Amino acid sequence: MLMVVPLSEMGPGDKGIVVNILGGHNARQKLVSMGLTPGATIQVLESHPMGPIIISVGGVRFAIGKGLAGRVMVRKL
Amino acid sequence: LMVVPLSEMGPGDKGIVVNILNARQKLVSMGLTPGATIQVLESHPMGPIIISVGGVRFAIGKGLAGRVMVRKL
Amino acid sequence: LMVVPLSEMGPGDKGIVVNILGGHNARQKLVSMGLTPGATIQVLESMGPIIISVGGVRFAIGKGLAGRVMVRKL
Amino acid sequence: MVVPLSEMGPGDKGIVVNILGGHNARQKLVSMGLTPGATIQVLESHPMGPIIISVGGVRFAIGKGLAGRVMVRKL
Amino acid sequence: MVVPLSEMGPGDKGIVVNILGGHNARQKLVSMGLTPGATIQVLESHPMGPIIISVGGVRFAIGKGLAGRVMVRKL
Amino acid sequence: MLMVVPLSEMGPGDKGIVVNILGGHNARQKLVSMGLTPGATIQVLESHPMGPIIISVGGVRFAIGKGLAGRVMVRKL
Amino acid sequence: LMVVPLSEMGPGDKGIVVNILNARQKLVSMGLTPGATIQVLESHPMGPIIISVGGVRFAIGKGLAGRVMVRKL
Amino acid sequence: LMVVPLSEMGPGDKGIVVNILGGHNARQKLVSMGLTPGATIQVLESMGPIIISVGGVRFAIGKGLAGRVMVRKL
Repeated sequence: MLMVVPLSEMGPGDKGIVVNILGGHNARQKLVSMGLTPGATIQVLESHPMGPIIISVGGVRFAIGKGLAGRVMVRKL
Repeated sequence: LMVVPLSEMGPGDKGIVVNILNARQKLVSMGLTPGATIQVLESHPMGPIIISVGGVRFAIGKGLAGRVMVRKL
Repeated sequence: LMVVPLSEMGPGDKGIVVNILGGHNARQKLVSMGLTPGATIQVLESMGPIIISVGGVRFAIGKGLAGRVMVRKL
Repeated sequence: MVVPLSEMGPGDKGIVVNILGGHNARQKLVSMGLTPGATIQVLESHPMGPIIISVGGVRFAIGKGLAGRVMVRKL
Repeated sequence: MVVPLSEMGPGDKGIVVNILGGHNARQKLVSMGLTPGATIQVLESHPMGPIIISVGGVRFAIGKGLAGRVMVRKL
Repeated sequence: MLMVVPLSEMGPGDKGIVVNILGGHNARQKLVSMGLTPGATIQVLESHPMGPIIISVGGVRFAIGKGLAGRVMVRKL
Repeated sequence: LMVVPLSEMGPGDKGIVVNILNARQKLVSMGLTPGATIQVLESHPMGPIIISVGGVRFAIGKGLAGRVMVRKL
Repeated sequence: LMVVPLSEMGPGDKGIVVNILGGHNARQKLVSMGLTPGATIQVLESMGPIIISVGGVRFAIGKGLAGRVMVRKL
């Protein structure tokens, strides 16, 4: 079982590779500015019920909302 | 209620500023301080985000907006 | 436990903005210092203006304009 | 007669007597000549800003928030 | 077949494999999607720059110097 | 004897108040951006033959060339 | 020869970059690194300063230029 | 004690740019990495590009383009 899950479902300590961004144009532009494009590696640093999620991409930290994070499909490493 | 960065909110969305993650004065002077009520009027994905705080309209860059954590109503 | 105008608050007093008096021009002037309903404000000092801190940022405000800010003291 | 620069109107003149804020604020303000002892005249000011000022004969636009960091003795 | 992004021509595609520089450089570059594993296509590039690139379908203009910090495996 | 001298002639440790900027328009605009306008206080922090001079104005440090510094007339404190 | 900040040099002036007093990459990529020869073509008091380094023309902001120490020839 | 193209320099080598070969386009390409006559350059490492440091800033340069930079080794 390969684990392919939305970034919104990943928890502190998880790492993975982005495989797909859901939602075309506006979504891609909102996400690419946090380095979230296919092939980038993400580590989840912190998360709560209610968001936000704190991630690290290429050594840079970002906060992302659970909603937008649902559009990022990640294969866990 | 979800907490999201201001840059991710849509037009029409309202929220309460929770916290800011140097541009501090700049942010405070657009009303963006913990407890304030904001409404997003326009987001470009893109940027700037156009918001209203306390009935006053401001345009904020997407980079800066990404550091404002907002409790979405 | 009172709501008072910011103009009446003393050094060290902390409170929550609950009401801005006096129209769009007043609101436009005050939001430059973070003063909108819900914001937390501390008076640091009061012949001169009041020195306040909002969101960790220090500003000077005249007693005239500060009289338009209703604040619930904490 | 000490006022925040942000509340000075068109035509008002004064001397800067105090700057609030850290190094960051002082650096921004000194780029517009705003340091203790400098003379400032407000040229145009509306609710929303920017304020148009003149310092040492040079014109600058200052935002209303940043102007709220500057205390001036009115002349 | 590893090249600096700054030397890639119009039409060249590749995968970012390394970013040079400190936190500052990484932050600027991640704002344009440039992180290890990302796919980049150069759209226009002249001596002087900026280079026009596309990452994840989004277009960006990158300066020639900053592009010299990005190593890409050409495809 | 009141000491009124160009900033170019002042040495590390000197403090004074700017009294006059020589040269009208272009000079004033170049200098006001370092806080050098009449009434500002300057401290000289470092100087050499050949420049530059390092000053502090309102707690902010600037380097100025000896040539431009010749246009700043200062009353020593 | 005098050492002056680049922002203070006039059109026609040439110099050698001595040293820089974060924008480091930005500066290096306009050729502004110790030992380079620069010519000032235009200064606005004002800004930007227009320079030539190694035969290539750049415009640099007055703030940034004020941190480049140049040995004036 | 030689002048060599940057393309021939090894890890740790330091030198002074003395000549750029190949016209305005070459010069325009190289100045983006600080490479103009007089600049000091260090080679950090050489299937891939050369990694250099100029003015404390790290860049990658292809051996093709690096062949146009004449450098007096220190």
